[PDB]
Formats: sequence, C-alpha cells, structure tokens
Amino acid sequence: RREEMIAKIKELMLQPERIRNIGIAAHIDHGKTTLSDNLLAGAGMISEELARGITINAANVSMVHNYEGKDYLINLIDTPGHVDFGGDVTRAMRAIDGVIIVVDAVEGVMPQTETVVRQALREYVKPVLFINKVDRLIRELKLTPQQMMERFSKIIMDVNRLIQRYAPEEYKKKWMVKVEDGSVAFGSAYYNWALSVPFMKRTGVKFNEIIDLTLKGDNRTLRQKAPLHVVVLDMVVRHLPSPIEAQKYRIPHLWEGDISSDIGQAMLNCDPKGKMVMVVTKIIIDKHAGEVATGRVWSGTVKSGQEVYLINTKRKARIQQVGIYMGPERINMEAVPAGNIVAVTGLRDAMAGETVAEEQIEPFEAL
Ligand SMILES: Nc1nc2c(ncn2[C@@H]2O[C@H](COP(=O)(O)OP(=O)(O)O)[C@@H](O)[C@H]2O)c(=O)[nH]1
Repeated sequence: RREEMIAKIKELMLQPERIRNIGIAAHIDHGKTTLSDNLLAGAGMISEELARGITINAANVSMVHNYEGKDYLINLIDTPGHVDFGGDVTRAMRAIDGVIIVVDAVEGVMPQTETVVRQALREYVKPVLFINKVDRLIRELKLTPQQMMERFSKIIMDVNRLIQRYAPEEYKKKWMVKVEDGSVAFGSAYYNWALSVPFMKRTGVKFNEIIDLTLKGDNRTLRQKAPLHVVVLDMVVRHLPSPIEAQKYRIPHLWEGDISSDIGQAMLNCDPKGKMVMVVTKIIIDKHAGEVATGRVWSGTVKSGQEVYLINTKRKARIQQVGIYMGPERINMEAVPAGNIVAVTGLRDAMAGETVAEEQIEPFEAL
C-alpha cells in the first residue's frame, strides 16, 4: 500500500536514530549493482502497489527495513562505480556514513577492493563486508563447507588488514569486521540469499541447507529461507551508524569551519533546530520538474520556500519544492529534518558538491 509506505517514510524521517545513510562499493564485476538492485527489490520498494539497473547511477534509493521490532529508513546513496578515483568518488564517500564492501568469493580481495576500502575509511565511513557469488563456490568450484569457510576467513583477514592500515587511528581496531557478530555476511546477490551468524542463530538455518537447495536448483525456497535483503539489511542496521551517531565524529573531518560555532555544533550533533546546512550530491534535469538537486541535510530543517545561500556559486536562492525518496521515487515533503537525504527544486545554479545553507558559512568543498 502506497499511502502506508509514505506515512512510514514520514514517521521514520523524524527519528534520526532510525536512519542509515549508506553506499555499496566493489571491485568491477564483484556485485555492487546486483546487490543494490536486489536489496531494493527484496525490501519491496519497487512493487507495483507503491529491477535490473534501477539503482545504476541513482542519486538515492530508500528502503524500509524492520529489525528487532523497529523500522529503519535506509538510504542507498549513489557512489561512482568502475572508476579508480576522482572528485565524484570522494564526494560520494563524504555523503555516506556506512558502506557495504562487496567481495567476490571467487576472486577475493582485489586491488580495486583495496582502493574503495581506502577511499571509504579516509572519510570516516564505517564498513561491513558482504562476500558475494557463493553460489559459484558451491556449483562451479564444488568446494566443501570447510573449504568455503576457509575461503571466507582469508577474505576477512585481507579486509581487516586494510582496515587496520587505513582506518582513522581511533577505529583501526573497532571497525574490523568479524563473522561472529554479523559484520560479515556471505551469499549470492544474484540468487537473492545470504547468511550471517546472527541470522543463523535467530532462525536455526544452516549453511548446509542452503548448499542442498543450491545443488537441487530450488531457487525459490533458497531465497525465502535465507533472504538476501533480510540478512544484509539486518547487518546494515546493527553495524552501520545512524547520522546522529556518525556526525559526532565525521563532521570535524568533513568540514573545515569552526566546530565550536553554533552552526558547527548543529552539524556535529545533527540538530534539526540549528540553521539549515545541506550538501548537494547530485543534480539531474527532469523534463517536468526541472533541476532536481539531491543532497544531505547535515543540520537544521529544509523547507519548501526556504531562502538559502549557494556558498560555492555565491548566490542567494530559494528552495521551491522539497522531496524525500521512497524507494527510487521522489515524494513531496514540506519540511525534512537533519539526517535525511532530500531532493529539492529551485536551485538551478547549484553544482554537484554545493554547500547550501541558511547562513554564509565555509563550504564543505572548494568549488
Ligand atoms: N554467479 C553469480 N553471479 C553474480 C552474482 N552477483 C552478480 N553476478 C554477476 O556478475 C556480473 C557483475 O555483476 P554486477 O552486479 O553488475 O557487478 P558490479 O560491476 O560490481 O556492479 C553480472 O553478470 C552478474 O549477473 C552472484 O551472486 N552469483
């Protein structure tokens, strides 16, 4: 039901501890797009009452996920795929608080894997690990359960070596990933299943059941018994931070202004009562709506009709319509508080990376 989901989005956007702003990153062909598309589909966000390629270069897609009796609003924000480095990559890392690092079970950790882990960690983005294509270990390589667990262990050790080496000093140990606490999951994005220790504890489901169904070709039972979106989004909710948790340590890194100032404090503490500061992540031109700027609200509350400064472009402006994402769709909202990803009209002169603020402040980017 559409009206129900819209109400749910409004409910959760008002509670910053229920939000997760994330991205997904991977070496080429390891499964970023398949995971992205199938999480969105599995969470039921593109059902007719409300798949391949829908997330490709999508500014944001949101998913509502229930975890231990509470609903969460997960924003899967665009991160550039298949590129080594660039301003676009850095900018997208700065927009997300958590990242799912996807590693192919066959190739393992590859040079581009190391690059994306580095790039995320450099901006205080907390990682979790999803080991993909486990169907290939089962069917094509015909590995034993012990051989597969040993393969996972090696991947995990390689990832943690990168975290130890590249995480900000304070998080070199804290952000290591482990199978035991479910900050690692493994599965097949393509066949819509995954497992983790917390999921297996909760349900009693065992890897051998998944192996059996896989070899039998019972793909319907497979994806229902160990759903990709349940296992992976459970991991997102438990282990990736809310914007209010993340901004307390991310904002001094991200913004070069005076953290002790009122606006600095409002961003540090994700305060919806402070002056509004947002950063534009992406702009598209819609034939009907005109320029639509997607962005993250760091502080304050963004409103339809709100007068703002475009800091990099050096102009005063007025936001026309504010929107928020429901799956891939923009839905109108007249006011949206800090912590959220929004889409706004009225800022045609803005560029990607633009700092948009109620007061003249230091920009997040030199632009
Ligand atoms: N066997 C298998 N193939 C997969 C899986 N996930 C993705 N693929 C395939 O691997 C290729 C690359 O996937 P894609 O999601 O586009 O990778 P990306 O480049 O990281 O975005 C495509 O042919 C996918 O269908 C998986 O779990 N198992």
